[PDB]
Amino acid sequence: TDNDCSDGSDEKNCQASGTCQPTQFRCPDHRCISPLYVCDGDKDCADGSDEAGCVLNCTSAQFKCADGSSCINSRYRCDGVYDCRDNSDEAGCPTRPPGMCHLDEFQCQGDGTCIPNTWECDGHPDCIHGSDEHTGCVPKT
Amino acid sequence: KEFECGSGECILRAYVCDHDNDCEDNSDERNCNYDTCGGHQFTCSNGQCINQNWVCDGDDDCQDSGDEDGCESNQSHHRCYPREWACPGSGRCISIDKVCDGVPDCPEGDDENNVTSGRTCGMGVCSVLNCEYQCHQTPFGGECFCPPGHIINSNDSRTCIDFDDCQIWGICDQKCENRQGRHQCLCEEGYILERGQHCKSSDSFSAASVIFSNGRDLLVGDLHGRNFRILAESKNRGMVMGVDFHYQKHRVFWTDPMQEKVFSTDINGLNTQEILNVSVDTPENLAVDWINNKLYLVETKVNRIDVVNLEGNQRVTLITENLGHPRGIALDPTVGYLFFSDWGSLSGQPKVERAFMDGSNRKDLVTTKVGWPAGITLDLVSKRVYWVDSRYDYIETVTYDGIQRKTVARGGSLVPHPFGISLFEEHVFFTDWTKMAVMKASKFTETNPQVYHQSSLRPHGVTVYHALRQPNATNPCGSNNGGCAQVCVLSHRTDNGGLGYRCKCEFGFELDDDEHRCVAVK
Ligand SMILES: *[C@@H]1O[C@H](CO)[C@@H](O[C@@H]2O[C@H](CO)[C@@H](O[C@@H]3O[C@H](CO)[C@@H](O)[C@H](O)[C@@H]3O)[C@H](O)[C@H]2NC(C)=O)[C@H](O)[C@H]1NC(C)=O
Ligand SMILES: *[C@@H]1O[C@H](CO)[C@@H](O)[C@H](O)[C@H]1NC(C)=O
Ligand SMILES: *[C@@H]1O[C@H](CO)[C@@H](O)[C@H](O)[C@H]1NC(C)=O
Ligand SMILES: *[C@@H]1O[C@H](CO)[C@@H](O)[C@H](O)[C@H]1NC(C)=O
Ligand SMILES: *[C@H]1O[C@H](CO)[C@H](O)[C@H](O)[C@H]1NC(C)=O
Ligand SMILES: *[C@H]1O[C@H](CO)[C@H](O)[C@H](O)[C@H]1NC(C)=O
Ligand SMILES: *[C@H]1O[C@H](CO)[C@H](O)[C@H](O)[C@H]1NC(C)=O
Ligand SMILES: *[C@H]1O[C@H](CO)[C@H](O)[C@H](O)[C@H]1NC(C)=O
Ligand SMILES: [Ca+2]
Ligand SMILES: [Ca+2]
Ligand SMILES: [Ca+2]
Ligand SMILES: [Ca+2]
Ligand SMILES: [Ca+2]
Ligand SMILES: [Ca+2]
Ligand SMILES: [Ca+2]
Repeated sequence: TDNDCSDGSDEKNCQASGTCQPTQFRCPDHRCISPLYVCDGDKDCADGSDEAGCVLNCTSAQFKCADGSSCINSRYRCDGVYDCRDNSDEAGCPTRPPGMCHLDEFQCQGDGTCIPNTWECDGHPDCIHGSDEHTGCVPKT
Repeated sequence: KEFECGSGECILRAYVCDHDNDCEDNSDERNCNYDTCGGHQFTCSNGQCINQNWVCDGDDDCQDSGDEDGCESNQSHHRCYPREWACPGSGRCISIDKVCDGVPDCPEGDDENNVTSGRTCGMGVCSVLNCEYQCHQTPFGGECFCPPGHIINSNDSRTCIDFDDCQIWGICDQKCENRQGRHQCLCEEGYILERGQHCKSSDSFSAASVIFSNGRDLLVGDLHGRNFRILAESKNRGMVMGVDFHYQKHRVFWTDPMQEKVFSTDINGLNTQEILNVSVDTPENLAVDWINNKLYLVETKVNRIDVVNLEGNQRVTLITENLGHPRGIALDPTVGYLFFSDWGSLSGQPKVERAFMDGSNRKDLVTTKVGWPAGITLDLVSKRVYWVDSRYDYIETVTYDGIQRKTVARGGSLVPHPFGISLFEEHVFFTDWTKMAVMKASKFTETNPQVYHQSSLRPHGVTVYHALRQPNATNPCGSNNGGCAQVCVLSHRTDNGGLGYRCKCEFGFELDDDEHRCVAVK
C-alpha cells in the first residue's frame, strides 16, 4: 500500500485474496508487510499483529533496559542522560571514590578537583595553584 | 449548615442539585438550574455537564454511558440489525435479499452451502416458529425476518418488537424522526428531499463543482467529471498542495510547498496573487473561516497553526504546543470549533485533535488506532468529522464530541493511501496516493470506491465548491472589530461570556490586563 515505484506499478492488480509473498508478513485484513517492519517497536498493522507476541534482541554493541522496553545503543550506557524509561542505563555507573578521583585523573591538591592524566606535566598549569606542573615533571627536550 | 431533605436526611451542598436523586423524596432534584454546557463540556442525556476530556476514557461518568458510546471502531455489531443477518466470522451484516441467494456476499461466505459444514439453504423448522411477519431460507433452514421497525425480542426469535430505525447507519442522509411510520427522514433548509432517503441540494443555488490538485496544477470539474478545466497552472516547478475556497467572494486559495508561497485566485482564474511568502515554507494544508474572513494555515518546517486574513496582513500563531506533525485542518465557524490532525507529536502519540477556533481547550478527539491521520472534513448538517488514515488505510467518522466511531471504508484494496477528503451531500471525495486518482466514495458504507479522475502524479487536497458547504451565521467580530485593538479571532459561541470571540495581537505585541488593548512586547 506504499507507492514506491512513484507510478503505482508495484501496487497494480493488488487484491484482497490474502496471498502475500513468503517473505512478506500478512496483517489479518489490512495488507502485506516487509520483514524489516515485523517486531521493530512500531505497530505497522492496524491491530498490531506484526508487533505483539515478539521479544527484543541485542548485538554486543547494545544494552537492555531492565524492563525490556528498549535495546539502546551501548554508547548511551553511563553517559549522564536517562535514555531508558526505567533509568536502567545510568544505574550502577562507576562512582568516583569519596573525595578522590578515578585512575584516569590527576587530583588538584589546591581544591580536590580532577583533571585527566594527559594534562599532568604538559607545560600548562591546569590546576588553580599549578599543582599539576610540579617540579617532579620531566623537562621536555 | 447542609441541606436537609424532606425525608429527614442530610446531603452535602456540592451533591445537592447535581442530577443525583440522593434522598428518595428527590428534594434536591425538584429545582432545575442545570444550564446548558459550555464549549469545553460534554452534555449527557440527563443534562449533567462533564469535562470534554472525560469522554470515551473508560469511565461511565454520565451514569447513562452517553460519554462511553462506541469509542471502539465498530469492531462488531450489536445483535446485527432488523431484516439483516450476521456473518459469524467478522460481524458483517447482510439482509435476507443476499442471504442464500447463491452468492458469497460476506468475507467468510457462510451465507451459502459449504462442503465442510453440511449447511444447506432452504426452508425448515420455521413452520413451527410461526414468526410475526414471514419466514425465509437460511443455511440453518427457515428463520424469522421482520419489517422495518420490527426486531426480535429477548432470546425470542418468534416474537418481533418495535425497533427504532433512526439508530441504523445511513437510514437518512441528514436527519430522521421516528414518531411517524416507525421512522421518517427530513432535510436541512437549502436541501430538498429526493426519494424517501436522500437529501439533495436545491436548484436555487448557482452550481456545484469539485476543486482538487492534480499534483502539479489546480483542476476543477462537475460532480460527474464530464468536463475538467485547469484553473491555475503552477509556475517554476510549483505544486498545488492544499486548497480551500470562499463562496461569498468567489475566491479559491491554494498553497505551494515547492515555491514556499501561498496563492489565491478568483474562480475564473483571474487576479492570481501571492498572499504570503515570508516564513511559510511547507504549507501542507489550508482552511478558511468564511464568516470571520480568516485563513487558517498549517506549517510543517516549524510545526504550527497560523491564522491570517484573506488578504494576508494580520498574522498570529494559535497552536504551537506539542504539535509534532500537523497535516489536516477543518473548521465549523457557525458552532465555533477547529479540528486538526497530527500523525506524530513530540510525545510518541499520534492523534486527531479538537480545539476552539482560537487554539483554546485542545482535546484528543480520537486517540486509539489512529496511525497516520490525514486531512479532515466536516458534515456541517449532521455534526460529524471525517478523517482519513495512511497507515491503517481507512476512512472513519466521529461526532464533534468523538463518540460513535463508525468506519466507512477499510483495506489495502479500497483506500491504500488516502491524503485529502471532502464531503458535499452524500459522497466523500478522497485523494489516494496509491491508485493515483481522486476517488468518489459514499459517506456511509462502501464496497468499492469509484474513480473520479485518474492522474499521472500524486494528487492532493480536495474540496467541493458549493454555497451549502458554507452555511450562514452571524459574525461576533462584526461589531466594530469586536472591540479588539489589532486582530479579532473567532472562538466558541460560549467562550468569552457568550461574546464568541477572543482578542489577539499581531507579532510584536502582547495583550494587557484588559485583554482588549495591545502593548509593545518587552
Ligand atoms: C447566505 O446568505 C446570503 C445572503 O443572504 C445568500 O446569498 C444570496 O442569496 C440570494 C437568494 O436567497 C441570492 O438572490 C438571488 O440572486 C440571483 C442572482 O442575482 C437572482 O437571479 C435571484 O433571483 C435571487 O435574487 C443572492 O444573489 C445571494 N447573494 C447575495 C450576496 O445577496 C446565500 O445564498 C446564503 N447561503 C446559504 C448557504 O444560506
Ligand atoms: C538474536 O536472537 C538469537 C536468539 O534467538 C541470538 O542467538 C542472536 O545472537 C541475536 N542476534 C542479534 C543480531 O541480536
Ligand atoms: C431471555 O429473555 C427473557 C425475556 O423476559 C429474560 O427474562 C431472560 O433472562 C432471557 N434469558 C437469557 C439467557 O437471555
Ligand atoms: C513577496 O511578495 C511581495 C508582494 O508581491 C513582494 O513585494 C516581495 O518581493 C515577495 N518576496 C519574495 C521573497 O518573493
Ligand atoms: C496466492 O497467490 C500467490 C501468488 O504468488 C501464490 O500463488 C500462493 O500460493 C497463493 N495462495 C496462498 C494461499 O497464498
Ligand atoms: C560508588 O559506588 C561504587 C560501588 O562499587 C564504589 O563504592 C564507589 O567508591 C562509590 N562512590 C561513591 C562516592 O558513592
Ligand atoms: C629530547 O632529547 C632527549 C634525549 O636527551 C630525548 O631524545 C627526547 O625524546 C627529546 N625530545 C623530544 C621531544 O623528542
Ligand atoms: C446554555 O448555557 C451556555 C453556557 O454554559 C450558553 O450560555 C448557552 O447559550 C445556553 N443555552 C441557552 C439555550 O440559553
Ligand atoms: Ca499505506
Ligand atoms: Ca512493526
Ligand atoms: Ca544513558
Ligand atoms: Ca597541566
Ligand atoms: Ca443531588
Ligand atoms: Ca468517561
Ligand atoms: Ca448470498
